[PDB]
Amino acid sequence: VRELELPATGQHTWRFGLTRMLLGYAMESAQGEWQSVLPYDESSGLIAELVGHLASLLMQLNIWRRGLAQERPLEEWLPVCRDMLNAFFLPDAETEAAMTLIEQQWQAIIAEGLGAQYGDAVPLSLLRDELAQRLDQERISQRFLAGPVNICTLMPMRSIPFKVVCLLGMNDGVYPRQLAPLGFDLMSQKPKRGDRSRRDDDRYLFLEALISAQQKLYISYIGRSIQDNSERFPSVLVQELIDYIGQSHYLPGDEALNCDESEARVKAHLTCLHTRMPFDPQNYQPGERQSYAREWLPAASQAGKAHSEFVQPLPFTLPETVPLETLQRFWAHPVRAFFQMRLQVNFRTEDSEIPDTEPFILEGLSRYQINQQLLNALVEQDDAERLFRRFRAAGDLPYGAFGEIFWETQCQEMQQLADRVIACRQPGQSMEIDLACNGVQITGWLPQVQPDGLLRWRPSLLSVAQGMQLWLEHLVYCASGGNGESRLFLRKDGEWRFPPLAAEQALHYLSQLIEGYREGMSAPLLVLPESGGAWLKTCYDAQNDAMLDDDSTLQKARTKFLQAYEGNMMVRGEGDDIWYQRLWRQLTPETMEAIVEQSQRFLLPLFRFNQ
Amino acid sequence: EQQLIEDESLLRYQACADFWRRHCYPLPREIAQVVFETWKGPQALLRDINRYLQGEAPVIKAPPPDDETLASRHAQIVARIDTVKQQWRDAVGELDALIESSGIDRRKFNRSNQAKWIDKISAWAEEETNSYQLPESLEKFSQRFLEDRTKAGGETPRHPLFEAIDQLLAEPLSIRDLVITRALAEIRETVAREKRRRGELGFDDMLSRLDSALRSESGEVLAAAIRTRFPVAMIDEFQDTDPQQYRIFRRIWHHQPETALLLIGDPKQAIYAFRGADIFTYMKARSEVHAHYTLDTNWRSAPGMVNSVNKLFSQTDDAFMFREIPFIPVKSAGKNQALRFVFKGETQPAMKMWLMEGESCGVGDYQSTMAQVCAAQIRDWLQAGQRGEALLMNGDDARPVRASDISVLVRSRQEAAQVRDALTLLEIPSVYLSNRDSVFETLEAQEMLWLLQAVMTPERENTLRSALATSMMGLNALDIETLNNDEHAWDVVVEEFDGYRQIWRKRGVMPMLRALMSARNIAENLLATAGGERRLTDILHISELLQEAGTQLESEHALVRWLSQHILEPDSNASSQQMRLESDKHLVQIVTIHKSKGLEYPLVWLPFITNFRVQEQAFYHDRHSFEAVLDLNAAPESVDLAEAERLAEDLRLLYVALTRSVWHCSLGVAPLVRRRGDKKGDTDVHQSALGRLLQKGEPQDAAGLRTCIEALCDDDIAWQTAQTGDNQPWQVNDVSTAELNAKTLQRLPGDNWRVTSYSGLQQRGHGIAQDLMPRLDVDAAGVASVVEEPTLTPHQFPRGASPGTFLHSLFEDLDFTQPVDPNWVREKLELGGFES
Amino acid sequence: KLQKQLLEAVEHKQLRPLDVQFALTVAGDEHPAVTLAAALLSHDAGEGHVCLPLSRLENNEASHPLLATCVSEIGELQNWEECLLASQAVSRGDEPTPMILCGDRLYLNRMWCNERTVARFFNEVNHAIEVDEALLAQTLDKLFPVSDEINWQKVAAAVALTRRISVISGGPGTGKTTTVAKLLAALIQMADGERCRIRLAAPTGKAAARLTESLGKALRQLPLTDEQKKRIPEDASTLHRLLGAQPGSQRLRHHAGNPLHLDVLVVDEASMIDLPMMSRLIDALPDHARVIFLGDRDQLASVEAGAVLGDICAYANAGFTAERARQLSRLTGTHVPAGTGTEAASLRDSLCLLQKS
Amino acid sequence: MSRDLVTIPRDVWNDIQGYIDSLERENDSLKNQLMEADEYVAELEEKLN
Amino acid sequence: MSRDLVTIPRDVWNDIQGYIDSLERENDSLKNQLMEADEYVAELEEKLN
Repeated sequence: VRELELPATGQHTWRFGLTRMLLGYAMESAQGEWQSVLPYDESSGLIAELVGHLASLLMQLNIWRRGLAQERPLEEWLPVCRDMLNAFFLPDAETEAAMTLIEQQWQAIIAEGLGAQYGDAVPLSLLRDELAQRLDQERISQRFLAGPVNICTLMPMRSIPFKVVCLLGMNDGVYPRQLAPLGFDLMSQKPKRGDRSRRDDDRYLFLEALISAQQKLYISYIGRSIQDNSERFPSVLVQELIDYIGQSHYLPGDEALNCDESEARVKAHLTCLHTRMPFDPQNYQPGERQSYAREWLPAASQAGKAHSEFVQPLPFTLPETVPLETLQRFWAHPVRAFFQMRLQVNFRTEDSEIPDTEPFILEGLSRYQINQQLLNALVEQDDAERLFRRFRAAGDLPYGAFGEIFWETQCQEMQQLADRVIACRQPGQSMEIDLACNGVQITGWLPQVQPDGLLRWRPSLLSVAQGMQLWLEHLVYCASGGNGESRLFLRKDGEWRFPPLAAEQALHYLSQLIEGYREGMSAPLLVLPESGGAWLKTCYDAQNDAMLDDDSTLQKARTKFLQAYEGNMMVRGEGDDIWYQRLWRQLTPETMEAIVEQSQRFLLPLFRFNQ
Repeated sequence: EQQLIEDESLLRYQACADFWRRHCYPLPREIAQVVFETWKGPQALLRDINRYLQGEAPVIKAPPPDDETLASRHAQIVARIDTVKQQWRDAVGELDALIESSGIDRRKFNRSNQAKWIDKISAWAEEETNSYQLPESLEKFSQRFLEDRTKAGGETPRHPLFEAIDQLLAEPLSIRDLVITRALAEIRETVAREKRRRGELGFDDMLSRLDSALRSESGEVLAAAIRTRFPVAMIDEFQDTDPQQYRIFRRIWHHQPETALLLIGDPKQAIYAFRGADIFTYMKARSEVHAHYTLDTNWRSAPGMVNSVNKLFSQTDDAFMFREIPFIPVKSAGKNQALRFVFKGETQPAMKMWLMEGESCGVGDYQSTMAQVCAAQIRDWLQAGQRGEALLMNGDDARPVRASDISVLVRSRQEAAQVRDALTLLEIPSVYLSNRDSVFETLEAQEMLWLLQAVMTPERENTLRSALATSMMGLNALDIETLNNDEHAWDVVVEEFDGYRQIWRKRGVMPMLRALMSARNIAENLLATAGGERRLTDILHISELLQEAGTQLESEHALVRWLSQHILEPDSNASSQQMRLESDKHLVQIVTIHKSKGLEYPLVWLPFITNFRVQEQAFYHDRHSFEAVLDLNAAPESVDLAEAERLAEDLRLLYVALTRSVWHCSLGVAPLVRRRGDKKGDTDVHQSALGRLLQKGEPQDAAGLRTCIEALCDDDIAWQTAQTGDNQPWQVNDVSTAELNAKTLQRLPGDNWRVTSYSGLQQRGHGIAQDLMPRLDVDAAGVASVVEEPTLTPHQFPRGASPGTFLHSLFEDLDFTQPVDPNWVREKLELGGFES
Repeated sequence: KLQKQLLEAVEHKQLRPLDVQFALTVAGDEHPAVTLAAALLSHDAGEGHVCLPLSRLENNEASHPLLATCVSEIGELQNWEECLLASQAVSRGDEPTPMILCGDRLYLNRMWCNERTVARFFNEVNHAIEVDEALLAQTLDKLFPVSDEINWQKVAAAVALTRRISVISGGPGTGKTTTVAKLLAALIQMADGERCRIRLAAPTGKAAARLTESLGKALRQLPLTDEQKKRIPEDASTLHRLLGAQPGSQRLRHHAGNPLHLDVLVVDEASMIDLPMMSRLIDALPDHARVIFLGDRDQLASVEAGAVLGDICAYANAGFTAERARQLSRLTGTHVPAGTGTEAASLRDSLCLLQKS
Repeated sequence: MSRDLVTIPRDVWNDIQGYIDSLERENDSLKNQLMEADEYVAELEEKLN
Repeated sequence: MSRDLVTIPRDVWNDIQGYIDSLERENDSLKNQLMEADEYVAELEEKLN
């Protein structure tokens, strides 16, 4: 890093990561940072052996990059290449040939250098470029006449008789291949008999290929561009050939016509324009260009079935026991829960690309986890400096003053948030929940239950999904049997509050929740936590406990519903999601009405009991 | 000897990150606060200067001094704020008394409101000056504000502190311009240094190097040699030129004897400003040359079509709002005098404009209504063509109006989609043509990436089940549930994907995709599905590109990484990534205005020609100097010139779109308002290119627009109100399909004849090792551990193919009769690379 | 220079690459003896041993070949402990460090945490359960007909019921499964009205199915009521499945935050329970759960490196305490022998050995 | 690339337009009310002084 | 709800969101100003009486 003329942060490097993973193998992450590095929990156990192997690889690279940097005389560069091949590669039967070729080219370069007795120092880049050029110059022709069909380029002075001679890539500007003189070549300025130029070489290779064809000659070129359907022209040699063929010969029955019309008719008879796509039906017709590939025959016959709708009704039976975490994860996103749980389909890449540079800002889950940990540390009045040093040892925070500013702002916000949580916090204990609703047993754990009620704090903006989760927890708590009030604090002064409810009413509502889960497991529920939430908030009157049917109220509700669905430029919106896009490409007022009905049915008690 | 690179975006981002690391890291917290307030990260900073990094560097108005640093600017701003605060702290008592004494209407300036402001300013003054942010009440306490609210004929309050606030609030305080200039310079230098170190070149770099060489002292001999190389130079498409290109062309051919410089162009058709082409360069070139020639004959369109355009562009003195771009009326060809379009037995005018009803109209409603009307009119044209009532007539000859004749021109890709949907509602097939698109943006690229990730690892259930659920495969949820319930079918599918991976490893990428599509009938079901032809063409193009890329890659996983990298960030300027034509059939063509340049169409439809867009960035060209000027302060005086250039570009685009029509051109016009403040307020049609020509650059209302349209109308130009057409689909008679059968091979070609060697005949494991080295010692293979040698005995000599080849080469050239020479063996060992 | 010898030892497969990389990264700047000790400790952790005694570091007739080779580099050290304490890598547990020098032994942080957890669990976490002695005596008399002589199975059941955590030691074919069946039958009869949840676990599925079949055959021998029959556990599962071990990562489903939903736990063949699995099982258990372990002291899996039951049953040879001897005499209605001396009360009182086959 | 077009039910699109007109009317009413308030507060002030 | 569906470009949809959001901010601003005016006139009346 210092050699690259960049500030040495001492983190986000291979050495740093290796030390981190080895400290993780040695020490648990819960202990803390040893010499300002946080151990990595994942690299532990037998699998941790892999880490060692990885280190060995780096141990080799750092060794060679130091040695290759210095410039040495030509004589010293001889043992290097070979020593570099055995150290990095385990050669197999097929690899030894390429390794021998590399060693031979390297030896030849250094021998040609030593032949002139060059004693000055030579950098590595020179030999590297020389090797890269000589590797490109060399070509392989060992299977020219092996017995299969020969496919190669036009080589000068090589003319062999063949029964069928085909030519491809004869477009204008591609052939003849052009090579320009250096510009200071005295021979190029004054031509003389016996001089050789690549242009004349190719112009004579074309005649050699013309006269070498014993039985059949084939010529092909690109006449039309595949992208723009624009006309392209062939090479000048093919043009002269077709012009001579047209002028020399005439088609039968064209004697009456003049020379130009006969020439045009003859040139039109030999040019065959093929289709643009292989599945074109014109190819599969009796004629000269009938294809032998029956692979595209079904596509050409246009005999196929259109893609049916992905969603289909599925028979589902509720098990006797259902965990509480299952219900929470389902009610988190039912539309997604249908694909993720019932079909076990996860639209994610198996491997995620590593970020190219160190993090300069924190967004998404990386910021949310840090905010949650800071809030949990501030609610219990724990030292924030220790958590800051822990995050610094982890390396998530930005370097220098930027990380300090981020941490200061987050600490201010989380302190403002936790000031409310500290006031209404009492010591409690987690109690096991075992319940039976409509023949289904639910088992779970509720953390930090206090005699006052249920207290939860999350560093996120106010949303109806948090309200649904808190309502599920409150129903479980009341049905288990207890007197308490549910309170959930969120970011920017948001609060979800539920009063104590009777056991029978709690069972009644949890029965509806379980029925909703059962319906969602069969077919994808059309329940939107946020859009339907805004629709209900606009329609439902808190004072009168009734749903307003005024036309202006309905218009405002539809406006807010579409706003929460599509979203602004800044907020993607609830409608934008892979799972929602998989259901329908575009919105339908029938789908809209069904979503409104189901979301109202499932979310009405949330706004009814909210205080 | 040098190499060429197509894309430099990664180099730009790396240089920006390096500049950020170098500059922002050593900054103290007090300055880092402002730096973070201005930009969140290096990518946000690159997002601002990415436009200026490409191409020639633009001149910056009022450049900061080179010696100035960020800390010095911070200290200067802090000193200014401190002076203002110190003046306020002393003047916190006389202002109250002075305000009462001053004769200013208190209705504007409420005592209670004044008390709130006084307290807010006092609180701000007391606080330490950590940041540049200032209170709103300082604006209310400015001398100019007081002079505005003060009643006439009375004493005006005047204190030194009030004067200081006006001077301060006159210009915003920030550090953006200095950092922007330093970042531009540093990133340009770093990218140039990196490309010089690697030795690679770029298309812009070639022009830059040629210009810098010509401007240098060695430029004279270079220009002389180039001029001796080419005596006459003809530059086509001169309207789209850059300053560097014109500088080069002038350097070589200005005032040179026995040389010719023919610059052929059209100023009215300069619509490539986004690529970097400068019209002001053409304007500067026009003044320097004193010979101007024009072509006064139009050979493409009908006489009425030419007359309509000539009348439309002759309303104002300066149609193109520029004095250097005059409009000269052109004639019509004598052969084209007989051309006419006849609909239902009645001749139609050359230019027809559709006007939408209403006093004011939104953008979206206007676009929807015009798309519907255009679809209805195209359907009516197609039906009249099939019945034969509508014809295109040259002299006595008449031909029916087919689907290939009609064409619709749109400015953006999103619009094009709306017109395509509007045509699809009427069951009219259409094909979209564009110049700026990438196949990696399509969903097919993501689905192909998922399929490749699944094939690479078929053992993992999650990835394979995710790839099976893709829309490309064509499997519903019922099949997925059936496959999840049964382990046997799942194992069969896993074995199938393992065979696909074997085919990928052995034959290649596309040979695997071919078998995958053939086994599951992907192409058949895609062509059966509506709109699947575009998806199939995209899949085939992506397969070809994947084959080309995997040809030049080390491993198979490298191809998946390359595809993912191309998917994450796609390039639209690349010609290879451009989307191919959807279909070769004769259909209704939707082509962008930029691509339609240089082409002719019989019937042209412009549904959204009225819609316009205002630009906010303050980047313009000096009218006198003809040089590109960027204003970092973003003063309104520069935004006005930028808006003027934008309007001129819109006028040029309108001319290019209008000139395309051979027989008939239809335009959709309507009173368009961005934001309606008041109903009596004028419409924003004047800002549009067509509206400026219709209203002569004068803002008016919907009635005024309709009256101007009525006044403009003549035999050539007619107008009709736009109403939604009957939503009836275009009925096309069915066509019979003949039976299609592919040929079969009665004889199978035999691979019996071959040239073989003993090693290939016996040893199969060697593979292509014999091809690489013809004389390789293939007898010995499978090297073992030769780490250490205790006594360096011949048995401990390194074993393998290369040591065996070395041993053979030793005996090849050795002289048997003479005794062995130690120096010769030492030299052979040194050349081979072994230890001494 | 020590790095070259470590690489040479790696080439000869004397030491794993992971051990040498760990030693180089941790004790690179420290004394070469510290690096060699760290490498040997990593090798021993790879083998499976819990700790490395400092006596093994000292040159001996039987020792690692690398230690003899590096003797010149290390030279002579009067005290290994004093030199290690000075190093940053080794500490006594006051500060977080990769290696911990406990007494005469060297531990890894994870291994030391597991050892401390197991010790603290066996010492103090266990809490005695006081129940009615008359009902228990009647149930045991119904279970065991012969009351004239002291029965080891009755004492094992009494110890397992009176203590939360307990271990019933005995050889194969000595009637361990019958004793567990009697214990469960008595526990069910103790609390009929209250909800009872009995869970069964085993390190291997083979032993799990064997335990299920044997427990079924032993429980169908004695008649029980319908409600008592309902409490009988249905089947057992693998210990990895019980904790919900993810196939990819090492994280567990039933971690310390999420306790298991069980009241009584039985773990058959506890000899195959190594230290990490025991330390991970301890955390998942709640405070109201009583656990019983099955196995033998002389089994090879108990004396293998990393095991727990071998060192736990080692103190069972001393016998019960003086007070617990009288308590079990009052419970079982016989004369229970008392062990001589007092070494560990909570550990010796939770153990029982079945000497009848 | 499928986010180019947004599809809304015709009744829903009309409601959005209606909501905007009502907001404009409310804005205009608030403007006049504020003007009336400022005009009243100026007369009261003059009486006090 | 009418069966008819209206198509709008993605860029076109934004402006309406910004416009409606801007009107709400202006509305909220109008409300606070009106409350301050009402509070100020009432306070002056009490001082006058």
